Amino acid sequence: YLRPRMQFTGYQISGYKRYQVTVNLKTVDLPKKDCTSLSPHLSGFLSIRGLTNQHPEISTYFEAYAVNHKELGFLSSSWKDEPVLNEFKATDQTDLEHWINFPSFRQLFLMISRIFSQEKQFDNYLNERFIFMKWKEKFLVPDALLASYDGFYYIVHDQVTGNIQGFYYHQDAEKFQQLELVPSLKNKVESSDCSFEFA
Amino acid sequence: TGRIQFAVSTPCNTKGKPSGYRLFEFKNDRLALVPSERGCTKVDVNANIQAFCYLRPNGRDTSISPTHILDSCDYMVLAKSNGFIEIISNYQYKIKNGLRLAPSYILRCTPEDSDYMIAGLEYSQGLLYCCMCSGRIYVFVMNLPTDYIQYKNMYNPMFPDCFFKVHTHSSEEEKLFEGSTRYTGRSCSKHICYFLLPIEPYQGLPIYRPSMYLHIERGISTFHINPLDRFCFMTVSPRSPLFIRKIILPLTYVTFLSTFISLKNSIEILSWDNVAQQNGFGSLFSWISNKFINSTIWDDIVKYSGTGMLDSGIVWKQRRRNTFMVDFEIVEKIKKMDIVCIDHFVTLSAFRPRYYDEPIIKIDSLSNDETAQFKQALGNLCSFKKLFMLDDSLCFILDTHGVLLINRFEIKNTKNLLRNSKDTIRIIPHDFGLINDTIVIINDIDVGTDNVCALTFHLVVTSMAGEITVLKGEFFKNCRLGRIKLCDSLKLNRKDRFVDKLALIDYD
Amino acid sequence: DEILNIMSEILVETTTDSSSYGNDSNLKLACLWVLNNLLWNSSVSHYTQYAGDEFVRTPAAKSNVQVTRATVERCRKLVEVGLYDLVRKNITDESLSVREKARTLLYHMDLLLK
Repeated sequence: YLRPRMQFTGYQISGYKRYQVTVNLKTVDLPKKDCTSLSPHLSGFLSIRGLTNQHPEISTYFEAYAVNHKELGFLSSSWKDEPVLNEFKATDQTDLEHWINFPSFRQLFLMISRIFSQEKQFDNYLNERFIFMKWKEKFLVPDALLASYDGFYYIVHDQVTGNIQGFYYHQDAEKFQQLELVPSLKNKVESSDCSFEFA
Repeated sequence: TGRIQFAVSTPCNTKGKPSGYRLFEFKNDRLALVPSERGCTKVDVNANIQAFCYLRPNGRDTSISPTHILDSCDYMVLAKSNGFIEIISNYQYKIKNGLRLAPSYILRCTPEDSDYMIAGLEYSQGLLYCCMCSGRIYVFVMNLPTDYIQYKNMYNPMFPDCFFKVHTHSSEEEKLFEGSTRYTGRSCSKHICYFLLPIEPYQGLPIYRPSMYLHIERGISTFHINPLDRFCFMTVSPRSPLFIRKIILPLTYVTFLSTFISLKNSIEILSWDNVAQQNGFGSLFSWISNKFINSTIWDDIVKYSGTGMLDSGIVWKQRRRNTFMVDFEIVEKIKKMDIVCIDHFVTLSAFRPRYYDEPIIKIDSLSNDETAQFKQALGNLCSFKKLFMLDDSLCFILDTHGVLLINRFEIKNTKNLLRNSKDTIRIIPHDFGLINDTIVIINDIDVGTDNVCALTFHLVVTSMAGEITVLKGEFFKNCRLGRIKLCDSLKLNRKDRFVDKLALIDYD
Repeated sequence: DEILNIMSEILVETTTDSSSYGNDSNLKLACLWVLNNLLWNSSVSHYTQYAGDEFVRTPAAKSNVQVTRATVERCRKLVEVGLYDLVRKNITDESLSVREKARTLLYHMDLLLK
């Protein structure tokens, strides 16, 4: 469900109002056993449109990093001090709250220093049903030159049913805004595959 | 099985487009769009249907056509997003005969600040509550008989007594309130909006003001009226406890209302200022002061022209991991009430508010050859969406990946569900896909010894994909799984229209 | 017949039999996608699920019997060739994507056979 051309649809509860959220993936590049590179793991277009009100559509280009328990841990303290990775970091306490909200996180840790020490012995993250990651909107998609996306998303993705839940965090904003995405069903059960490769 | 009549709210997205509702029919085994001419397409511009409420007599049947002292008509009230409420009488007759569905009465939430969100619009015992998610509640007093009730999104072929619907502690204010505000009788100028006060100057229809206004400093998401006490209500917000609160009625407002009702019965009065000028007073308030207390409450009443500012008081509050409570409902256990709540990250809870503050029943982390299928079905649950109560014990929860029947009394082992009985938890796996609403209609119920039930039912589900789907399902006896099938579906091929919540009108 | 033999030789590869192709999951996913495309269409969906104008019916809700028996005959031919046991062996495969895709395909074939 994290193929390059894959569409997700859902809502978002901001304040008390509801918005319709669409996500179109572009490039998916998920690493393996060794990863000391800062190339983004996921990339796509996220568009938010009004559902209760007549709010116009705002669509953005976003990039995303997965959580493998070797280099990019659950808490934003094992993440290296880089200018590209410094926008995904808030606080270890805030990270612990926003991750303990999910039940799969708890079922992972029942099977601050204690959770990292327990995290050090986890298995391969691609063989586990649930994938935890962080999403960050980079810029505007139709014309970049022509900023209300200063926060980031805590995202959990379930591979078997392929659905996305998450929270949106920003310091000077409301807290705990939900996402709750689902794959977009097509109008033809037979599917054909296109491909591309960066040279 | 029988035809099903309902109405589905369709809001738009682009500006300068109407947002309204459509009437749908499920007949034989087909869905159909009923051709009906609704109101003029200028009222629905930039204002969508936010809430429905259907008022009809409980025991007696509805009227056939528009000289009876006892009222028997049928009412639909619609709550918009700009603070306007529309009351339409004789809904089913106009639907069947293809008449015009024009509003008959107009209600306004006058102490305000086109982006108002309705947290709730409910009716109980002659009181209409309309509450806004900013946390502000408006109460209207209606002139209706006692046997009128609100028609919910649920049909049950047997009618249990687990809800306090079919009928000492009241103070003096409540006694004078229920004495002065009684159903007079259907006559000229004796309509449903009799105890209301109009705005002194939607075509030429008079617009009315609320009777009571409240503002609490929390902000609410779900709201319910206590079926035991008329002036008691209970609210839930995300990441906040359940609150049960009570209306505090001063004697000044009750005396003012009783004297105003006597004055109106002594004498269509569209402007009381004209009557006061004809009576040589200049204002209705000078007239009622002559015909007649707290100074501040009277100043608040005369400042807002009839609407009384009231203050609420918390009588119950429930007692880190946050809570994202989606729904709840009040059930009599057969003050003997229980509160049953479903929480988004698959959690079920049950409270007894008189004895304890903590939940008396809590099932948490529900997702954490037949037994293999049961385990697989439980592992696929993601987020609870809808809750219904079949009986005082049965809970009918609708997730996005299935349907659950849970008997909350026969559960005896938390965190290990295999050691319980066969029929205490039953699951139907089906990918619903981010629902918005649903209409449960129980076609065939069969209860049996040791209180074990088997049923066949229908489901009306709207989704974020823009689909209206009617499904048929069945829960067996002494079987841990179930069976579902799709009867019909319709797809909305618009990029701006949505398929929002829907209200059941009728089922044969 | 040669393409089915190629598919059977791709799917039989495992951790200890990674000699002919190398136990690559992309080839297994492509073969499972071919097997999925051979057995999925609108008439089968309507048979196995069910019992402008602003509101249109879905293609799965709207001749279907001939297409259904043709698909069932295709499923019987696939069973007789011997790809069903390979699909089970891919239920018992290491990677998660092949596991879930083979589980969905096996459930669909089981429901078509009866």
